[PDB]
Amino acid sequence: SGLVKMSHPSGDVEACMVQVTCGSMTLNGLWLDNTVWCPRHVMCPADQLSDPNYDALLISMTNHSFSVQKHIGAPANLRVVGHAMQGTLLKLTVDVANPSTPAYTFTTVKPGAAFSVLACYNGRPTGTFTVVMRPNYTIKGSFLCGSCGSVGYTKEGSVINFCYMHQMELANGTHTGSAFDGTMYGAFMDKQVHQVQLTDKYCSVNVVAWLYAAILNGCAWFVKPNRTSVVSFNEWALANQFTEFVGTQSVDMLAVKTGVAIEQLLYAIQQLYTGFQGKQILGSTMLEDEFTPEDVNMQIMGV
Amino acid sequence: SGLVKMSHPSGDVEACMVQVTCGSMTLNGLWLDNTVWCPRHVMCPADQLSDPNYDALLISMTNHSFSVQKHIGAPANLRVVGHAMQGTLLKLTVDVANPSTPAYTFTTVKPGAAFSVLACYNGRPTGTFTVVMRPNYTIKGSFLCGSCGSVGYTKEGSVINFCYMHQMELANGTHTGSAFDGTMYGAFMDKQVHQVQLTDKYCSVNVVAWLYAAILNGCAWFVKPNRTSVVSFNEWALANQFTEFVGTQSVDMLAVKTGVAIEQLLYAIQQLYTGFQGKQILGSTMLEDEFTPEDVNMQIM
Ligand SMILES: *[C@H](O)[C@H](C[C@@H]1CCNC1=O)NC(=O)[C@H](CC(C)C)NC(=O)OCc1ccccc1
Ligand SMILES: *[C@H](O)[C@H](C[C@@H]1CCNC1=O)NC(=O)[C@H](CC(C)C)NC(=O)OCc1ccccc1
Repeated sequence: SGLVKMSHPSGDVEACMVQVTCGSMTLNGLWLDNTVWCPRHVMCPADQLSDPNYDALLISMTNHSFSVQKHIGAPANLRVVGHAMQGTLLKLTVDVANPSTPAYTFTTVKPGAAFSVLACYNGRPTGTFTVVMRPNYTIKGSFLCGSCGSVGYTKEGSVINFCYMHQMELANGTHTGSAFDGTMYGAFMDKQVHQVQLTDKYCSVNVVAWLYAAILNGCAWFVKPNRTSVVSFNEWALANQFTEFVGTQSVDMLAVKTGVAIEQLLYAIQQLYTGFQGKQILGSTMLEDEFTPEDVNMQIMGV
Repeated sequence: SGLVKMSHPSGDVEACMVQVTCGSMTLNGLWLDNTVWCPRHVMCPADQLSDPNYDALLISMTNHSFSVQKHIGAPANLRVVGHAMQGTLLKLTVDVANPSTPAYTFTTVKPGAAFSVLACYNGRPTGTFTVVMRPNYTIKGSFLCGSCGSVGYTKEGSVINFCYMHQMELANGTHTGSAFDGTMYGAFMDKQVHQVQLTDKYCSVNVVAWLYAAILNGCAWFVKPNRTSVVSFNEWALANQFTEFVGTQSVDMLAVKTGVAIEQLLYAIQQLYTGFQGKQILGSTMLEDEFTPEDVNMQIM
């Protein structure tokens, strides 16, 4: 198929990762300009994680409660000169600006969108992978104890858009974190209690992109002349655990390159949801929603 | 499952990528110490990729025929002061040693084993992904025009083991390349003609690891008391498009943590191959061979 889970090269972000230690708890931080970001439950005692009072924990801290260390590249112990709490994140101001700060922005990812993750333990990057923000605001990641503060991002040009800081593993095997405005994705809360999670959905726009990728690879058995309008598909999706389809220029590019209209694939999805009739698509017998229209454009067509 | 396709952080390898131009052909090179490695077909004009005489092309090159440029980090134009051909690769000697040269070795990767790929264009890293070397010595990569010289590697502690330099896409969707001794993986030639692709097979050790990943996540409906010896399974495997199983300490670790014997999962594979009978394993109805015993051990400790 030529489609793989492709992450951004992680070098620019590796040079920003630090270890943050507060008392007995230790995890990862992101060092940008004079600021280090990390999850606020690094303040919390390991025997108080269900019902922490983060406001009281904050009050009890000083600048000297925080130990910030960079082990990668040029090592350094960074002097914390200020501390603040924003939602589920701390902002630690340090006396040294990171000389390796890339051009960056902060942004929020939406369901169906993909981003790269740099998994870190004790301030050391250990691996990278890409995930899709699920419609229930979890990601299907690979995170163990000590991974919090691991960072997710996309890149536009030379600009890194940080969009995720890892916080938590849910009862199923999935994961969630905060955007860098400090709000948790999907109104989970960063406390060690059992929380209900929304039910997931198929990302319709991503299924469509994937079927275009099959067509680009010559696999078009599911294509028929029949069509389903976007309006009627979206009414259909609400009754069948799919997100509503919202067209983008990226999808339009796939339609023009293949001669297959979006509505034909929308009709195809309604049929394929009932069953693949034995046959498979790109080696799969189920619908796949982990590739975006941008991924198909980049990887198959170099756009 | 806690299972994703995870590649190594790429920073160390990003600092070693360069762009190598010869004539009107451009692609990527790997700059280690004073050597720049790149695919020899940089010397070949595009109209002649079908049957290149690399002996003659190399003869007609001079040091000045090659331009090597570093775009990432501190940009630099390196003087080529020697050029040599080793199998399907060129080894260019440049006047200055890469000051970012990591600790490294060269190895060859075996079928079933996973490695990370740094995909590059014009010497600029653009993506990273992980692959398993298939039994027919292809990889299911994502490569376009201009990606040759992209590099595959594993990392042991602080040592990078370079094992793959990208060369070509085959008629099906797959890709192959060279080891750093210059030999192509699996009987291919760096000539643009259609060539015989051998048949792929399932990587049984990887199916075994995946079944252990399932057990670890409480999905053990397929486990029975029945056993198939490694010997009997391997005779069966040659008949059914499976690699022969060879145990390792990594698989043994999974057998011990779960208490389920390798020979139980081999019996399971034989039944599962005929069909899952509407059942599911970690969200699939076909066997999965893309995750190694090592992946399962590390990601699901
Ligand atoms: C935060 O560093 C970290 C993330 C977890 C660790 C296990 N896998 C992860 O992704 N650990 C936490 O314990 C997190 C912090 C709460 C105060 C929000 N809590 C959590 O993930 O609870 C679920 C859980 C913990 C340990 C194992 C399995 C699930
Ligand atoms: C080197 O840049 C290139 C990588 C190919 C380009 C398309 N996708 C790839 O992975 N390798 C070649 O172009 C290779 C050169 C031979 C002398 C080894 N030829 C090749 O791969 O032909 C197949 C092909 C070419 C162009 C598009 C699709 C398939």
